[PDB]
Amino acid sequence: SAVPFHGAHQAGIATPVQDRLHFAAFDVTTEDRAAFVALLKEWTAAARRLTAGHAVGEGAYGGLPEAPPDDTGEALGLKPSRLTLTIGFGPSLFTRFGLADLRPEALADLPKFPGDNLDRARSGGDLCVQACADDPQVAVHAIRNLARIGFGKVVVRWSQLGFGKTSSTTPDKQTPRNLLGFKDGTRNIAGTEKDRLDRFVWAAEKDGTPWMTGGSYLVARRIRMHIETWDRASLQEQEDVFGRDKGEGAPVGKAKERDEPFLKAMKPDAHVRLAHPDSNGGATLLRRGYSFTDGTDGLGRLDAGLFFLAYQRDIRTGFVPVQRNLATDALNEYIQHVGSAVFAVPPGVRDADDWWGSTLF
Amino acid sequence: GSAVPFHGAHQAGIATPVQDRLHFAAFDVTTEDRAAFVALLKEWTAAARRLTAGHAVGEGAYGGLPEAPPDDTGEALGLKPSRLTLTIGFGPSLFTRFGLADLRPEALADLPKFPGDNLDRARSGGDLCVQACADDPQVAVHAIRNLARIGFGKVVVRWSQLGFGKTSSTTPDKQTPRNLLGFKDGTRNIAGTEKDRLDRFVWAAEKDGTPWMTGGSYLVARRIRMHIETWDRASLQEQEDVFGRDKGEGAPVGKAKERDEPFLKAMKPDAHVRLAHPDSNGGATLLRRGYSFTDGTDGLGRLDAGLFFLAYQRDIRTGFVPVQRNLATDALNEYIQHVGSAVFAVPPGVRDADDWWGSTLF
Ligand code: HEM
Ligand code: HEM
Repeated sequence: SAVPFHGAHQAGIATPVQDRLHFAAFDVTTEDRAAFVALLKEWTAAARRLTAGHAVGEGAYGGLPEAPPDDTGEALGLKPSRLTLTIGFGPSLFTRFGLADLRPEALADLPKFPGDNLDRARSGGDLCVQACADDPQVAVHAIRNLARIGFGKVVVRWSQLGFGKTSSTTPDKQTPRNLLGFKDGTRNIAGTEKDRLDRFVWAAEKDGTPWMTGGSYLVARRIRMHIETWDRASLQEQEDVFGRDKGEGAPVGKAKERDEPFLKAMKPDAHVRLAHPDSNGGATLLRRGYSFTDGTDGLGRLDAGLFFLAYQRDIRTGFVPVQRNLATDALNEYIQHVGSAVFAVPPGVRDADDWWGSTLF
Repeated sequence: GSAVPFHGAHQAGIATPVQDRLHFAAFDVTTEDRAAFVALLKEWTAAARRLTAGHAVGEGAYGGLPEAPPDDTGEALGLKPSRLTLTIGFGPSLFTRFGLADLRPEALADLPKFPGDNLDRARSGGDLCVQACADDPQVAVHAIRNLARIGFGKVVVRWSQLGFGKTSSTTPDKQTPRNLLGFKDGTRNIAGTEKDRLDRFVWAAEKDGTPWMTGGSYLVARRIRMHIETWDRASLQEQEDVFGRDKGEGAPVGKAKERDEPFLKAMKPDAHVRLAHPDSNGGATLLRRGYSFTDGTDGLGRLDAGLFFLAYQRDIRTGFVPVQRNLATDALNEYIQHVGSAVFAVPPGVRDADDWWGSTLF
């Protein structure tokens, strides 16, 4: 029902994947380092309250009638709902407060990729807060109240709601399906694999940026799907695009979902074949994305897709090589990357006296 | 995660307990052939019988001929019914087609202009709607997508709205949810058990004038933006004064418990509850069934929030209209703006496996 907030790492990376997401990117409006550190301490205090299911500050009610309540109160009577709050720092943060020389080399700018159609307004950001929870209202209340506490020092640049499984009805051992109808997450880094997390996910001291030890690097891509076009493709076209069948999710030529793929039996530009670590010099990612459906655009079409989130030890050796190899993905016919951001996710809050970003500031 | 029965005298999705998630879509008709449109309705009813039971539509999501697109798009495979309901409604503009003019109900009244209205015509109106409600948002999206797919060439989606969480209740024995202003929403609604109150206030009767609508209801949808920056800097007392209930318990002002009956004379003259209460409105009573929404930022550094308000009633002219007219002086108006609007006639229920949506009209 709750996920511990303190740790060597921030929660919400290797911890069990919750049903819902509210991702927000913030821009910083203050030039004052001290004022920003002050806000980081205030946010951390609020995150401790929120992730334990408590109201922020002195509560949603019961205070002085002539003061506004410390907490906006729409999460009253709800449970912690496995809420995790994960903060990250964008490269543009490091142009402020004199931090230019503290930017990790692993926090690399993404190249432009063939087919990119990035909306400037829904890309970038000085920092982000990833709020995951099984109840969407818990997640929204967290973002709503952190933005309020930070008003004057940060504004919300863009925000994305997402959903995965609904746990109260779907088995825990069942792979969820993306909105193309295919199981998603079969061959992924699991939070139980401590050795693969150390190798592929967590920043280490010898990687070159000490304040980032125990952190990770996050890539966010908002990927629209062309739903109506996908849905007119033959069942055989859809399965050819991925290299797995739609019903079971088994790699072509095998019968069970978790059978290891034979890549030579897949089409040369199949998505699994091009994404697999064997085709990328061993490059392996922790995917932790969520589906989205925002409504319908001006042409009647479903505004829906995958809010892709990948964690890795170094952007230069994780996301970049794999996405580069997708240049000829048969999937590119049906998707468009329309938003993008990268963030350095600092190490965990170690105890009650620690705070978000203490190793950097 | 069980199924809600699809057949009945009335459509499910109204007196039914309010499910966690909403996906509501409005459709414009693009065919002149009434025979084709009836065929659509029959095919949509068949799909909905599968969908509400947790089955894939048509011949399924896989296993068919490799070279054909599958009948069902597949993303609900292995999910339970999740209490899915599908409720269809007919807009006033529909009756300009297929020779239906003489059949448009009197109780399908167009809404007048209300003060403060800033309505977007792109997210308003619609020849018909489908309200998909479920506890699993993938289940709801899958149902809308597959209905639209089946209707390609005969209908198109005009506008849609997802509600990420409910702000209404038809089950007073369960916890009342809160809206994004932080107040419980749904305390004094109509309960799906109050059969006599639903007959009097919700279900259309034969005597009312339009025989094909007997057993149906009428739907008012209003998309309402909330000024959360303005709200969130108001004092606790201002917020409580605006509604007439306290924030914590949600009790009428002066009383201890959420479900104690309000004493209206103790509320401000412009309090929302005081002005909305049936006693202030000649007995006018509504079934509220709305959902909260957030659609990103506003581009100005703030979250965008609102309430997708849905009211069912026996007659728009004696339900939503008089109550909304009485909210002209509502203190809540300082914090909200109506920006989308639509009315629909919700026909009677699909009686059995041989019946179909709209059969009593067509
Ligand atoms: C709409 C966008 C995408 C969809 C629908 C999608 C879907 C899938 C599916 C169905 C699988 C097979 C099941 C699984 O192992 O999870 C898969 C595998 C994978 N995908 Fe994607 N994908 C998308 C974009 C991306 C992107 C942008 C990347 C990285 C840049 C990526 C990297 C991977 C990786 C590493 C695997 C595991 C391959 C393996 O080791 O077998 N995917 N994806
Ligand atoms: C964002 C817009 C609105 C918000 C936040 C809101 C909120 C509330 C709240 C907090 C209550 C008290 C608890 C309850 O009994 O449900 C309430 C009651 C009520 N509201 Fe609203 N409301 C909104 C719009 C409307 C509109 C547009 C109407 C009708 C046109 C309406 C009609 C009513 C009615 C009939 C009651 C029950 C009063 C009673 O019988 O005691 N509300 N509303």
